[PDB]
Amino acid sequence: MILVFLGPPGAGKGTQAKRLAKEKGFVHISTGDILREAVQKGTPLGKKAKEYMERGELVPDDLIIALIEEVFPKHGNVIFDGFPRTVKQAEALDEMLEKKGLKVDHVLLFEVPDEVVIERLSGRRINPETGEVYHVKYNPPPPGVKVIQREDDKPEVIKKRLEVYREQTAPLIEYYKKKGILRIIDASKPVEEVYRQVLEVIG
Ligand SMILES: Nc1ncnc2c1ncn2[C@@H]1O[C@H](COP(=O)(O)OP(=O)(O)O)[C@@H](O)[C@H]1O
Ligand SMILES: Nc1ncnc2c1ncn2[C@@H]1O[C@H](COP(=O)(O)OP(=O)(O)O)[C@@H](O)[C@H]1O
Repeated sequence: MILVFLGPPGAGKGTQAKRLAKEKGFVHISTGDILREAVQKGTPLGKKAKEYMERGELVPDDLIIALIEEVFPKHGNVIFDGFPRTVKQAEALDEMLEKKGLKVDHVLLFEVPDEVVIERLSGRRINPETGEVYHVKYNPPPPGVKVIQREDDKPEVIKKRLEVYREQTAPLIEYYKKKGILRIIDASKPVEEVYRQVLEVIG
Protein backbone atom coordinates (compact mmCIF):
# COMPACT_ATOMS: atom_id res chain seq x y z
CA MET A 1 0.00 0.00 0.00
CA ILE A 2 1.10 3.55 -0.93
CA LEU A 3 -0.10 6.60 1.05
CA VAL A 4 0.34 10.34 0.49
CA PHE A 5 -0.15 12.77 3.41
CA LEU A 6 -1.31 16.11 2.04
CA GLY A 7 -2.17 19.37 3.74
CA PRO A 8 -0.97 22.68 5.21
CA PRO A 9 2.30 22.88 7.13
CA GLY A 10 1.81 22.23 10.85
CA ALA A 11 -1.19 19.98 10.15
CA GLY A 12 0.52 17.09 11.97
CA LYS A 13 1.47 15.05 8.89
CA GLY A 14 4.98 14.18 10.06
CA THR A 15 3.83 13.27 13.54
CA GLN A 16 1.21 10.86 12.18
CA ALA A 17 3.55 9.43 9.51
CA LYS A 18 6.24 8.68 12.10
CA ARG A 19 3.70 6.91 14.31
CA LEU A 20 2.19 4.93 11.41
CA ALA A 21 5.65 3.94 10.13
CA LYS A 22 6.71 2.93 13.66
CA GLU A 23 3.67 0.89 14.65
CA LYS A 24 2.67 -0.56 11.29
CA GLY A 25 5.94 -0.91 9.38
CA PHE A 26 5.49 1.60 6.58
CA VAL A 27 8.58 3.09 4.99
CA HIS A 28 8.40 6.79 5.93
CA ILE A 29 9.52 9.02 3.10
CA SER A 30 9.74 12.58 4.49
CA THR A 31 11.19 14.94 1.89
CA GLY A 32 11.48 17.43 4.73
CA ASP A 33 13.72 15.17 6.82
CA ILE A 34 15.82 14.02 3.88
CA LEU A 35 16.41 17.61 2.75
CA ARG A 36 17.47 18.76 6.20
CA GLU A 37 19.99 15.90 6.51
CA ALA A 38 21.32 16.84 3.07
CA VAL A 39 21.63 20.47 4.17
CA GLN A 40 23.44 19.49 7.36
CA LYS A 41 25.86 17.21 5.56
CA GLY A 42 26.38 19.80 2.81
CA THR A 43 25.80 17.60 -0.21
CA PRO A 44 25.27 18.99 -3.73
CA LEU A 45 21.55 18.66 -3.08
CA GLY A 46 21.87 20.12 0.41
CA LYS A 47 23.80 23.18 -0.70
CA LYS A 48 21.34 23.84 -3.54
CA ALA A 49 18.21 23.27 -1.47
CA LYS A 50 19.25 25.22 1.63
CA GLU A 51 18.14 28.68 0.63
CA TYR A 52 14.77 27.67 -0.80
CA MET A 53 13.99 26.01 2.54
CA GLU A 54 15.28 28.91 4.63
CA ARG A 55 12.97 31.27 2.72
CA GLY A 56 9.91 28.98 2.83
CA GLU A 57 10.07 28.33 -0.88
CA LEU A 58 9.72 24.96 -2.54
CA VAL A 59 12.94 23.30 -3.70
CA PRO A 60 12.88 22.88 -7.53
CA ASP A 61 10.93 19.85 -8.77
CA ASP A 62 13.81 18.28 -10.69
CA LEU A 63 15.83 18.05 -7.52
CA ILE A 64 12.97 16.53 -5.53
CA ILE A 65 11.73 14.10 -8.14
CA ALA A 66 15.28 12.75 -8.41
CA LEU A 67 15.48 12.55 -4.62
CA ILE A 68 12.35 10.42 -4.58
CA GLU A 69 13.68 8.05 -7.26
CA GLU A 70 16.88 7.68 -5.21
CA VAL A 71 15.00 6.76 -2.02
CA PHE A 72 11.89 4.89 -3.15
CA PRO A 73 12.16 1.38 -1.69
CA LYS A 74 12.01 -1.76 -3.82
CA HIS A 75 9.49 -3.35 -1.42
CA GLY A 76 7.28 -2.33 1.47
CA ASN A 77 4.36 -0.03 2.09
CA VAL A 78 5.20 3.66 1.74
CA ILE A 79 4.09 6.90 3.35
CA PHE A 80 4.79 9.93 1.18
CA ASP A 81 5.02 12.65 3.78
CA GLY A 82 5.37 16.09 2.22
CA PHE A 83 5.62 14.87 -1.34
CA PRO A 84 4.23 15.71 -3.82
CA ARG A 85 3.94 19.46 -3.25
CA THR A 86 3.21 20.45 -6.85
CA VAL A 87 1.16 19.15 -9.77
CA LYS A 88 4.39 18.47 -11.66
CA GLN A 89 5.61 16.30 -8.76
CA ALA A 90 2.29 14.43 -8.65
CA GLU A 91 2.49 13.61 -12.36
CA ALA A 92 6.07 12.41 -11.88
CA LEU A 93 5.05 10.25 -8.90
CA ASP A 94 2.30 8.57 -10.94
CA GLU A 95 4.71 7.72 -13.78
CA MET A 96 7.35 6.44 -11.39
CA LEU A 97 4.84 4.15 -9.62
CA GLU A 98 3.26 2.98 -12.86
CA LYS A 99 6.69 1.80 -14.02
CA LYS A 100 6.92 -0.26 -10.83
CA GLY A 101 3.45 -1.74 -11.21
CA LEU A 102 2.19 0.51 -8.42
CA LYS A 103 -0.16 3.43 -7.72
CA VAL A 104 -1.18 5.81 -4.93
CA ASP A 105 -3.84 3.99 -2.88
CA HIS A 106 -4.92 6.74 -0.43
CA VAL A 107 -4.33 10.50 -0.18
CA LEU A 108 -5.01 11.63 3.39
CA LEU A 109 -5.77 15.34 3.33
CA PHE A 110 -5.00 16.85 6.74
CA GLU A 111 -7.52 19.67 7.06
CA VAL A 112 -6.76 22.33 9.61
CA PRO A 113 -7.44 26.11 9.73
CA ASP A 114 -4.81 28.85 9.45
CA GLU A 115 -5.01 29.80 13.12
CA VAL A 116 -4.16 26.21 14.06
CA VAL A 117 -1.26 25.97 11.56
CA ILE A 118 0.25 29.17 13.00
CA GLU A 119 -0.25 27.91 16.54
CA ARG A 120 1.26 24.49 15.68
CA LEU A 121 4.28 25.79 13.75
CA SER A 122 5.33 28.59 16.08
CA GLY A 123 5.42 26.23 19.05
CA ARG A 124 7.15 23.37 17.22
CA ARG A 125 10.51 22.48 18.78
CA ILE A 126 13.12 19.91 17.75
CA ASN A 127 15.45 17.63 19.71
CA PRO A 128 18.69 18.11 17.69
CA GLU A 129 20.03 14.71 18.90
CA THR A 130 16.99 12.55 18.16
CA GLY A 131 14.84 14.46 15.66
CA GLU A 132 11.92 14.10 18.07
CA VAL A 133 9.30 16.76 17.36
CA TYR A 134 7.67 18.56 20.31
CA HIS A 135 5.28 21.44 20.85
CA VAL A 136 5.78 24.02 23.62
CA LYS A 137 2.09 23.73 24.63
CA TYR A 138 0.57 20.49 23.27
CA ASN A 139 3.52 18.15 23.83
CA PRO A 140 6.37 19.97 25.57
CA PRO A 141 9.93 18.61 25.82
CA PRO A 142 10.81 16.83 29.09
CA PRO A 143 12.56 18.98 31.75
CA GLY A 144 16.22 19.46 30.87
CA VAL A 145 15.96 18.49 27.22
CA LYS A 146 17.47 21.18 25.00
CA VAL A 147 15.46 21.76 21.85
CA ILE A 148 15.68 24.20 18.97
CA GLN A 149 13.24 26.10 16.79
CA ARG A 150 13.63 25.68 13.04
CA GLU A 151 14.52 28.93 11.27
CA ASP A 152 11.68 28.26 8.86
CA ASP A 153 9.21 28.07 11.78
CA LYS A 154 9.72 31.84 12.37
CA PRO A 155 6.62 34.06 11.91
CA GLU A 156 7.40 35.46 8.45
CA VAL A 157 8.60 32.15 6.95
CA ILE A 158 5.46 30.41 8.16
CA LYS A 159 3.43 33.11 6.42
CA LYS A 160 5.38 32.46 3.20
CA ARG A 161 5.15 28.69 3.51
CA LEU A 162 1.35 29.03 3.78
CA GLU A 163 1.03 31.23 0.68
CA VAL A 164 3.24 28.70 -1.12
CA TYR A 165 1.11 25.84 0.15
CA ARG A 166 -2.07 27.57 -1.09
CA GLU A 167 -0.52 28.56 -4.40
CA GLN A 168 1.35 25.43 -5.41
CA THR A 169 0.25 22.53 -3.25
CA ALA A 170 -3.47 23.03 -2.66
CA PRO A 171 -4.33 22.20 -6.29
CA LEU A 172 -3.34 18.60 -5.47
CA ILE A 173 -6.60 18.26 -3.58
CA GLU A 174 -8.69 18.39 -6.75
CA TYR A 175 -5.97 16.40 -8.52
CA TYR A 176 -6.45 13.37 -6.25
CA LYS A 177 -10.15 13.99 -5.64
CA LYS A 178 -10.67 13.48 -9.38
CA LYS A 179 -9.11 10.03 -8.92
CA GLY A 180 -11.37 8.99 -6.06
CA ILE A 181 -8.61 8.39 -3.51
CA LEU A 182 -8.84 11.58 -1.45
CA ARG A 183 -9.64 10.88 2.20
CA ILE A 184 -10.38 13.71 4.59
CA ILE A 185 -8.73 13.82 8.00
CA ASP A 186 -9.88 16.28 10.68
CA ALA A 187 -6.32 17.30 11.62
CA SER A 188 -7.47 19.91 14.17
CA LYS A 189 -8.20 17.18 16.77
CA PRO A 190 -5.69 15.84 19.39
CA VAL A 191 -2.89 13.52 18.24
CA GLU A 192 -4.50 10.27 19.43
CA GLU A 193 -7.77 11.02 17.66
CA VAL A 194 -6.17 11.97 14.36
CA TYR A 195 -4.27 8.70 14.45
CA ARG A 196 -7.42 6.67 14.99
CA GLN A 197 -8.90 8.41 11.97
CA VAL A 198 -5.75 7.66 9.97
CA LEU A 199 -5.97 3.97 10.91
CA GLU A 200 -9.64 3.86 10.04
CA VAL A 201 -9.07 5.54 6.67
CA ILE A 202 -6.45 3.02 5.58
CA GLY A 203 -8.02 -0.05 7.20
N1 LIG B 1 8.16 17.76 -1.87
C1 LIG B 1 8.83 18.92 -1.77
N2 LIG B 1 9.00 19.73 -2.84
C2 LIG B 1 9.67 20.89 -2.72
N3 LIG B 1 10.21 21.34 -1.57
C3 LIG B 1 10.09 20.63 -0.43
C4 LIG B 1 9.38 19.36 -0.46
N4 LIG B 1 9.41 18.85 0.78
C5 LIG B 1 10.08 19.72 1.56
N5 LIG B 1 10.49 20.78 0.83
C6 LIG B 1 11.25 21.93 1.37
O1 LIG B 1 11.45 21.72 2.77
C7 LIG B 1 10.74 22.69 3.55
C8 LIG B 1 10.15 22.04 4.81
O2 LIG B 1 9.29 20.99 4.37
P1 LIG B 1 8.53 19.94 5.33
O3 LIG B 1 9.37 19.65 6.53
O4 LIG B 1 8.07 18.75 4.50
O5 LIG B 1 7.15 20.65 5.71
P2 LIG B 1 6.95 21.27 7.17
O6 LIG B 1 8.11 22.22 7.30
O7 LIG B 1 5.60 21.91 7.01
O8 LIG B 1 7.01 20.08 8.10
C9 LIG B 1 9.68 23.22 2.61
O9 LIG B 1 9.30 24.57 2.92
C10 LIG B 1 10.35 23.13 1.25
O10 LIG B 1 11.22 24.23 1.01
N1 LIG C 1 -3.05 16.65 16.64
C1 LIG C 1 -2.17 17.58 17.11
N2 LIG C 1 -2.52 18.45 18.09
C2 LIG C 1 -1.69 19.37 18.58
N3 LIG C 1 -0.42 19.51 18.15
C3 LIG C 1 0.06 18.71 17.17
C4 LIG C 1 -0.80 17.67 16.58
N4 LIG C 1 -0.05 17.03 15.65
C5 LIG C 1 1.17 17.62 15.66
N5 LIG C 1 1.24 18.60 16.57
C6 LIG C 1 2.35 19.52 16.87
O1 LIG C 1 2.21 20.61 15.94
C7 LIG C 1 3.44 20.82 15.25
C8 LIG C 1 3.29 20.38 13.79
O2 LIG C 1 3.32 18.95 13.66
P1 LIG C 1 4.09 18.19 12.44
O3 LIG C 1 3.76 16.73 12.46
O4 LIG C 1 5.53 18.60 12.54
O5 LIG C 1 3.39 18.95 11.19
P2 LIG C 1 3.63 18.79 9.59
O6 LIG C 1 4.44 17.53 9.42
O7 LIG C 1 2.26 18.71 8.97
O8 LIG C 1 4.32 20.09 9.24
C9 LIG C 1 4.50 20.00 15.98
O9 LIG C 1 5.09 20.84 16.96
C10 LIG C 1 3.71 18.89 16.66
O10 LIG C 1 4.24 18.48 17.93
